Amino acid sequence: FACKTANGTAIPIGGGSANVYVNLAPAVNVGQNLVVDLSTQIFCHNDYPETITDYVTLQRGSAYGGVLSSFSGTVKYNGSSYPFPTTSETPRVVYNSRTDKPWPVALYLTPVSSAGGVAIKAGSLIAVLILRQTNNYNSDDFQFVWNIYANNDVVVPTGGCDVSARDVTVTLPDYPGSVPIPLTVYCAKSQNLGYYLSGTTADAGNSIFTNTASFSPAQGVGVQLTRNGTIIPANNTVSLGAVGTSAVSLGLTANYARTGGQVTAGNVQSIIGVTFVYQ
Amino acid sequence: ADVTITVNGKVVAK
Ligand SMILES: CO[C@H]1O[C@H](CO)[C@@H](O)[C@H](O[C@H]2O[C@H](CO)[C@@H](O)[C@H](O)[C@@H]2O)[C@@H]1O
Repeated sequence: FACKTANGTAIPIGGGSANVYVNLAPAVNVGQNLVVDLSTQIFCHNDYPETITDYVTLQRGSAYGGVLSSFSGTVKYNGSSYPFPTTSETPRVVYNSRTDKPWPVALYLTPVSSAGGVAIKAGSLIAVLILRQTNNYNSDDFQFVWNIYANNDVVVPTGGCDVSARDVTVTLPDYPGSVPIPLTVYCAKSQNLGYYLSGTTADAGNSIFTNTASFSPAQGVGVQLTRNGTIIPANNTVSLGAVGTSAVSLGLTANYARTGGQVTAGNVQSIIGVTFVYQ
Repeated sequence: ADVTITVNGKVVAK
C-alpha cells in the first residue's frame, strides 16, 4: 500500500508524510462551507490485491491548521459526513486494486457568521490529515500524514451567504454626479439578511462619509450612499428581506454630498465597510 | 467588514 499526490509527491509502503499544495475554490454550501476537496489531490493503491485487503481510515487528530484552526466543521469521507476535527477514527474504506484511486476526503467549515470570510495566503497551512492504513493479512498499522497547504490566495466564507466581491472600487463622475456600486449577495439556503455600513462620517446624521484622500484633497464634499434614493447612513441595519440562491443586489449608489464650506478642487476618496447580519 | 467599498472622485476647477 502506497499513496501519491496529484503533482507526484509520494509516500511509500510503511507510511510517512508529505506536503500537498492545492488550489482552493471555497464555496458556501447548505449548512456547511466547502474548504477543499482532496479527492483530486491524493491517491492510493493496494500492492497485492489478489492476496490482501487494505483498510483506510481518517485517524483522530486530523484537523485544520493555520488561521482555520479555530474553526470546526465536517469531513466528507467516501460520501458520508463526520465531525471535523476528527475526534474518533472514521469507518474503513477498502482498497483492493493496483490502480491508484482517490482518497475521498473533502473538508468543510461550519458557518459562524452571515457573510463573513477569512483570508488564506498562498503557502500557508490549512490542514493536517492522518491517513491510517491496516489490512487483513498481518498487523501492519501505518500512518500517512498529509500537510495541506494553500497554493493561492483565497477567502474562505464563514457564513451562510457570499458576496460578488470583497473589495469594490468605483469611480464617480467629476463632481457633481453619482455611480452605481456593483455588489450582490446570495445565500446557500434562504436567510433573512440585512447589512450595515461602517466608516468615518462628517455630519450629525452619520450619512456622509468623510473625504480621506491624502494627496491634494478637495474640500467641502463627502460621499453619500443611496438605495434608489433612500439615504443609507452608517450603523443602521438595512434589510434585504429573504435572500436565497439567486443573487440580490444591495441597490447601492455613490454620490458626492456637501459637508460644509466652499467646495474646492482636488481628490475625493471614501472607504466604506459593509457588514451583513441575520434578522 | 465583510466587504470594503472604495469610492474615488474628483472636483475639477471650472
Ligand atoms: C505480498 O505482500 C506482502 O509482502 C510484500 C513484500 O514484503 C509487502 O510489501 C506487502 O506489504 C505491503 O503491501 C500490502 C498490500 O498493499 C500492505 O497491506 C502492507 O501494509 C504493505 O504496504 C505484504 O507484506
